[PDB]
Amino acid sequence: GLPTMNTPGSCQFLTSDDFQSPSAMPQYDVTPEMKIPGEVKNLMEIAEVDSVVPVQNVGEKVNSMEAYQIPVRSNEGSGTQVFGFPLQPGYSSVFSRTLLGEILNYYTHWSGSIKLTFMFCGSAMATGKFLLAYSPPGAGAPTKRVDAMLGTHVVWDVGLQSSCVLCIPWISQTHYRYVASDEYTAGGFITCWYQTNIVVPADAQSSCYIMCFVSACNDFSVRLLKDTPFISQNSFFQ
Amino acid sequence: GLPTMNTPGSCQFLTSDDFQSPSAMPQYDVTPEMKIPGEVKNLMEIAEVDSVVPVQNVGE
Amino acid sequence: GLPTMNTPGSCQFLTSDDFQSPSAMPQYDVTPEMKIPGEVKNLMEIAEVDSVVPVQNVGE
Amino acid sequence: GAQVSTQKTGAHIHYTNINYYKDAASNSATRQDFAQDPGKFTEPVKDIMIKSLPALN
Amino acid sequence: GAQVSTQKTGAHIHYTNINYYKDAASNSATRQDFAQDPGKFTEPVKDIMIKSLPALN
Amino acid sequence: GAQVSTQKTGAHIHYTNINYYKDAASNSATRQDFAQDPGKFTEPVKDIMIKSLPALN
Amino acid sequence: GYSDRVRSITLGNSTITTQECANVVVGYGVWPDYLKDSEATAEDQPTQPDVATCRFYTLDSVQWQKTSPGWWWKLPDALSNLGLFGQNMQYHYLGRTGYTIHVQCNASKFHQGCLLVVCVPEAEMGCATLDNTPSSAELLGGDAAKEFAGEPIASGSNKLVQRVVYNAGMGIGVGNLTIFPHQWINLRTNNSATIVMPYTNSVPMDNMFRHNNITLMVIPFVPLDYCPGSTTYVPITVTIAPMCAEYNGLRLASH
Amino acid sequence: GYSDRVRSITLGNSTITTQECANVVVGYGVWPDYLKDSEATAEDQPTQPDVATCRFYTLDSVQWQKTSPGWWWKLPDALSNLGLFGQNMQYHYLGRTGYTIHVQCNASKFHQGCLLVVCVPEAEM
Amino acid sequence: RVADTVGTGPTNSEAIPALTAAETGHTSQVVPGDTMQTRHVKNYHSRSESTVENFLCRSACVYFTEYKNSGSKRYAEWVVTTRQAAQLRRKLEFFTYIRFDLELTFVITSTQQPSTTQNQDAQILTHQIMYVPPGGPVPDKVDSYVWQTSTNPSVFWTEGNAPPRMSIPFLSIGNAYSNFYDGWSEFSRNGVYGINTLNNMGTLYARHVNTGSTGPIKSTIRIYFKPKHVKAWIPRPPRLCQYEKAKNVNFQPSGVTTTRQSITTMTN
Amino acid sequence: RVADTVGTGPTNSEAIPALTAAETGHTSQVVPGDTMQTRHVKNYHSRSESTVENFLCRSACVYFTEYKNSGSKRYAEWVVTTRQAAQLRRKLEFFTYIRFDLELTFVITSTQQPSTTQNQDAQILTHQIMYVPPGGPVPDKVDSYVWQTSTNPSVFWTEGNAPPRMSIPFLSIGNAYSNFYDGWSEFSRNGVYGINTLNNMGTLYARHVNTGSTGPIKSTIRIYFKPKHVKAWIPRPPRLCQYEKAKNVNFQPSGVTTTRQSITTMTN
Amino acid sequence: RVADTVGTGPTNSEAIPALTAAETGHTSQVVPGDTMQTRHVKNYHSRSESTVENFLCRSACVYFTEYKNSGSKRYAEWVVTTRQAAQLRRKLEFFTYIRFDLELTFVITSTQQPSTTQNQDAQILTHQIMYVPPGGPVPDKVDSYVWQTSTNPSVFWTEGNAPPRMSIPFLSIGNAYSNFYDGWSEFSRNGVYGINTLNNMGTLYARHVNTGSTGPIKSTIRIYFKPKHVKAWIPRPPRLCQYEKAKNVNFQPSGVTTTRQSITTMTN
Ligand SMILES: CCCCCCCCCCCCCCCC(=O)O
Ligand SMILES: CCCCCCCCCCCCCCCC(=O)O
Ligand SMILES: CCCCCCCCCCCCCCCC(=O)O
Repeated sequence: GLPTMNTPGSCQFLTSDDFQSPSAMPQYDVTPEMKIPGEVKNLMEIAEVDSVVPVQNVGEKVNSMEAYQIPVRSNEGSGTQVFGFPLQPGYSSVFSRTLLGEILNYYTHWSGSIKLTFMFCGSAMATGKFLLAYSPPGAGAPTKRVDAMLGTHVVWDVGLQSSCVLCIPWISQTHYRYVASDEYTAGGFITCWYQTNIVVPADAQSSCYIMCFVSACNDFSVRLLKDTPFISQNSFFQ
Repeated sequence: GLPTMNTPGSCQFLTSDDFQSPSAMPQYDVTPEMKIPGEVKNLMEIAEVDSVVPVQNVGE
Repeated sequence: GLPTMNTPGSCQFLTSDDFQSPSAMPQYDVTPEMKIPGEVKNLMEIAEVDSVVPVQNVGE
Repeated sequence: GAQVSTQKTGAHIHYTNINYYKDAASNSATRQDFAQDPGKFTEPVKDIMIKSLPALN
Repeated sequence: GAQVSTQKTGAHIHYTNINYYKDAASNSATRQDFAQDPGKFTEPVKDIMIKSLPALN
Repeated sequence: GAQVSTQKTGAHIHYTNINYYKDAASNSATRQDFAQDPGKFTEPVKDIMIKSLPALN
Repeated sequence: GYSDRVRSITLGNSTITTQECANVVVGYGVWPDYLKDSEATAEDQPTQPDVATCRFYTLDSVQWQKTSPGWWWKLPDALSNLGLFGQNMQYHYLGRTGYTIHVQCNASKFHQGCLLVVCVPEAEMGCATLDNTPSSAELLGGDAAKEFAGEPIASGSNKLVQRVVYNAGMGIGVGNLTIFPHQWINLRTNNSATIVMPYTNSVPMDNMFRHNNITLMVIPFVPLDYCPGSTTYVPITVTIAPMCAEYNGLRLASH
Repeated sequence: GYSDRVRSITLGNSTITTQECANVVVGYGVWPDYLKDSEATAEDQPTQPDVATCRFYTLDSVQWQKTSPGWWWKLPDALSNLGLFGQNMQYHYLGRTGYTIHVQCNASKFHQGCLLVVCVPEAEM
Repeated sequence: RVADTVGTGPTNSEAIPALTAAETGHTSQVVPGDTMQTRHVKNYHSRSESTVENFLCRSACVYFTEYKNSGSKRYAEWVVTTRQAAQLRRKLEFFTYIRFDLELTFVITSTQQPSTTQNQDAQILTHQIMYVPPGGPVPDKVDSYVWQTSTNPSVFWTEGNAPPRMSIPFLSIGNAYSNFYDGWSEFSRNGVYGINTLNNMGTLYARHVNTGSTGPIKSTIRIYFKPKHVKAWIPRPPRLCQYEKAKNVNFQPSGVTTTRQSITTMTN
Repeated sequence: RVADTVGTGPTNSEAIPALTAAETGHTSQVVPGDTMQTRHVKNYHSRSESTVENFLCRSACVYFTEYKNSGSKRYAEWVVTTRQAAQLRRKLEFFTYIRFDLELTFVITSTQQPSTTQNQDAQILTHQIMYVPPGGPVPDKVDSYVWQTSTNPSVFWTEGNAPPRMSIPFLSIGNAYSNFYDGWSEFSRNGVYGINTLNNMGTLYARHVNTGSTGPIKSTIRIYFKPKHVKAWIPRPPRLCQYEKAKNVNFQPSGVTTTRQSITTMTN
Repeated sequence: RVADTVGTGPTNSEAIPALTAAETGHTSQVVPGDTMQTRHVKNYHSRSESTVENFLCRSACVYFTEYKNSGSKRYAEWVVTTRQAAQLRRKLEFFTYIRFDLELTFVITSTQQPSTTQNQDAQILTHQIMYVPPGGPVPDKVDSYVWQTSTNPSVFWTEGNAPPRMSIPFLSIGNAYSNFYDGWSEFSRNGVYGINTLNNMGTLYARHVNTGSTGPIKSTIRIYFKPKHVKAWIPRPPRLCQYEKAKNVNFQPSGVTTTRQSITTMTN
């Protein structure tokens, strides 16, 4: 006979709720657990794995294995551009299908550093130098090497070690950024420029390729879970 | 006047539920128990008894 | 199976009420606070500031 | 006067129960009584018969 | 037999939880298990490779 | 784990509050924080000016 | 002292030596181990040779051309017709084992290219036609390397597997295959790739014939190139060694 | 452990990696240091950013032909039109700084040649 | 708690963190400090939202079906299986092996069908939901003895109050809910192929207890799945290609990603 | 908790566990270890689901009847007896002597009957359920003084909210609910024969408190039995032959089991 | 607690509290005691009502929209933004920087639309409210897969019981909800100008789960905002001029204050 009083919000079906519920099958002997390798306890353990980036997504190249290759050849000049893309992991077409991008497209906010691992896939005698650059916003994109040199740049020398890491830091005004496009939280621009040249000996190919992997740093975070705009169904599959 | 809030799953009739209920007959003197041989406490005490198998179940 | 009894005033929407409510977004990491100058804690801190008075409010 | 007991969970957490009605026939169903004694139906013979022995010597 | 735990609040307050059902599969979802171990997927090599070292000497 | 606090009554009685939700953003509105500091808006000058003194000597 | 590029591996009566190899990748951090007594479900005694069953079996080699899309292998099926591992998994009902994968592709200093070696666990593959499912003769090839395809397979009714390479047949971005234990063999530096996969399955033991857990996949991301004058036939070899293999349920030969 | 041919240099927000480099030459045995108080003559307070001013500026590249005689650069003039170092040495009267010089010319195993990189102080011509 | 960066100062040393070897299969963990000078910024951010439990613990509608008070279809039958809704199926496909308990909520909504029968007196409809495990009897008709439910679990619900809700433990003969099964049913290797081999979870029926009125009434029931105490093993790459069938992973090949103008364009 | 097997090794001894004597009436308990080598497998399985309490503690519908607001049948009468529903009766028949408390839930559903009366204004129907023990008065009519229930237990229920539910103790003059009675009522040995001798549990009536509207309304009530604190004695073999009558165990002879092709066929 | 005055007696001293210098920008705090003799009156009054939390913690209706069971508009779409209701917007504009949690209550009221369809049988309408964060999918149609809400939060409500209510934390990428933003989106200084730059809070949709009857039914939903744990910074002068648009602070110039007869009139 305890007198109570119901408050606004009773007898409702909230989606993201956490209450208790009577079980339909009482006294069920659950099958015991076993040790299965590779247990995941947090989704940021998947975001910290390198994911191949399709930088060359131009026209038909997306329908073959040529989307993941970045062309680099022996040029007659110096200071030209190899590639460039905006820092939009959850929006740009370059980072949309990467593991990092697939994870980010479920959460509205994101923050932390980024790690771009470049691997040179040329011959054993071909040598070269490249200038990777990250330029925060404020101006447009850099158009010449004298303009991207002033950003955050790391010269890379092709040698025995065939892997170089570009750590795009966290330079922003807000603690978090949106995965969707918004000019208020613009990211920046990542551009790679020929440093000197790509020189090869005789009887060796002068056109090589470079691959790129994207991964998150130890300080990545995500927030505000939302539905992904990639998967859709016209009717219940059957 | 304790403010509460009903959750989804109220005023339902679940079959395999276990709650308390007011008795229709209060203060009933139950007939005492007696010792009757062969008390079952688990159905696997019946499964451990030999059962004749009809192996030759052919036709008639 | 706790027997209760609802009192007058249940299942209403009072404007100036103070109860608890289940959150729509569980386990949200709130952005930390920072020191911003000029924090107000009571409206009588604004009433104690001098305000220019329009005494000559005649016509135009 | 509450009664705290253990929950039936998997292998390889306490729950609370309070009786409100004073008839003792209104309590919840006692589901945890995992006791057995198969000696009444199986092996009910008067003289003990060890497993590895000629049952009829 | 109540369980008192901490609430998830901002940075830079205790809440109460009692289990009523005796099946152990009816408890509320355990949301606070912030433990990780990224050593299985990242850096899974057999021989340890220090950061600032020629990975292939 | 209950919290007992005082009620806002006239001048010239304890109430009980228990948190049930484990998000720390569902608690009731904290209404009793009667603290003030009018020194930021009124008298914000750098050099202290005593009341009964020629403000400009 | 010594360098890290040189490695030797001994198993049973077989040995593998490499002089330009990268660091071995050990599964998800677990070295394959026998089934403990607090996890078993079969009450029968198991049989564990650990010498004849565990050894480096060398499979057939495939040619790496300039227009090769990739190849896939099923670890239980490939060794089913080779030695006592095949005879045992054939005479028993339940089997359990981990695997060591070694891929050998060597080229001179004037070649270029890059391969991805990935061990995908539970690789269900979509059929070319939505209504039909792939047949047993098209999905797994005993001691044979099933090649992929550069263009999409026809949607006409058939039991052919979808062998398009930029989807890996399982309907994923070939780029995100990295999540699984993987190695890169770039002809610029690496000449071999070693992987150690433990036993990954949702049950203690499973029948090998009706369930193929791991599917080795080799994908040439960067194609092979050279100038006239170099050898054009560059093969690829794959050696598989079982580890900690045991069985249960001795039954009459079944094939 | 490691080899001596590999080097990494970080300054400000710029980094330089080399995999076939010789030993760094450090001037006349003195590492560049700020002006001490027992040596100054200007009684005004100095300004020291040390981040925008100190960083690797990359200049223009020149081609090495079979008939190239050589090239010369002036360190104060070359950086006068590049970044805040140019803006600062332009808005001030007195300046002081040391310099780190890196020259990059890469060739395969089948090329041959040799360059001399020399920092001449006070080179009246 | 998110880690915090450490302050660093200009360096000139032979050892280089940036240069590594990606052929080894190792992710080079490089702090921003290695490639540039950084200041000591404490991070108070948390990874609380990401945890597998918070990612998968949200109610999602698997399937919805319809039944009529008077007419040819008086009862609804549904084989309890996932993979009928893309939003949840895609989320579950992230991990090869999953193990979770479940919470089920049934949103039952009735509506009046257009007719000509006059003098209608609507009465509170009552809905009975029944679960038949694999092997039990099947109600060949809306009125049948099977609906006694002497052992099967069932729920009765009158229209007008809070929706029904129940909790279900981990029902599997194995040690985890397998999401992918590369094998056949027969050891012959000919027969059902794929994940449909391991789908024997039963069937769920629903009916109207009492005919509401003379005029025809159609009711639709929606089923919601809420994973609890979830454990995940062996992470997998995300789908990418839209689903086609609910019994397998058959798909139509699709481009890696959306295209752009060139290799140096900063805009989609 | 289920027992665990013990590891064993090859033996060569005169004593043989497998060979026994089944004429003694003893079940030879042989561990798999006796007839073959076995390894030590711990069993974490439990026999929790099997317990008699968990087997019989599920709500099951014994009987359902109908009554009309206006018409020849305005009240319903049912002698409270089991053996009217096969699903529960079969479960109870497993044990010769049973002793349990009971929980009763009444699912009352109304519906409108087709008529010609216009201007219908439906009102909340109220249902009264009354239990008359053996000997009490009987409501010969829907409106009668008996419905005052000065001593009998009763429940009033308005349509629209949760169903009624009550708990009933162990009502029997003996020490257990006998399920089988091989005897007669008269010591003469002529008269009622069988279990119907020990069925004097009373009667249950139900009626509409208020006429709902002008148009005819039919209501059907279903009764659910939930055994609690159950004790069972003397286990018995399962039925096999379908039931025919609710007052005895009269049956039609049926084959032992379904047949097959031959004695060596592996398929039904 | 309010301060109390102190008793004072006639004085004749050079120091004068009343005379000060208002050019300094300092508010001269003068007790009544300085300009006249006063007696010791204790003040038991409190400033409890004034506190920012008690001033802003009152439910206020931001926006209301309408949707129809059958017709051109079957679902409602609203970008979640303040500044649509003058009463709350004016209260919030008092402080330049605000930081508060929120409580949302949805008052959903249905009504019948006039029509000609006969034989109407009204059924309990069910209303689904869905929140799409910035970036998620949009339900281009009332019936669409988006309404599965596998991740988005949603609430289902049947008509007849207490209104829905949820609590929302502090959702902002910054450290406070900015109320005024004197800048543009583009660094070019050309583009969206004002506070509309920092409004990316998502969208809120609502629909009818089940068609209620044959006759058209229109439902209107009202949204209520309740600030909790509020913190305010940088106090600002009150509006004065009526609002015109909900995307900026554009206004029409208005007189300082209402006028009177002369400079010595005591009446308005
Ligand atoms: C009134 C009915 C109550 C009981 C209903 C039980 C229906 C669900 C049974 C368990 C299903 C668990 C999920 C299996 C599919 C999967 O794991 O992919
Ligand atoms: C409103 C009515 C409440 C009381 C209703 C009591 C009806 C049941 C009486 C006890 C019956 C117990 C079972 C007897 C039959 C048996 O044991 O086989
Ligand atoms: C069923 C939907 C539940 C969730 C609905 C959330 C809608 C409100 C989102 C937060 C808005 C907070 C206020 C932003 C505007 C401002 O600060 O001026």
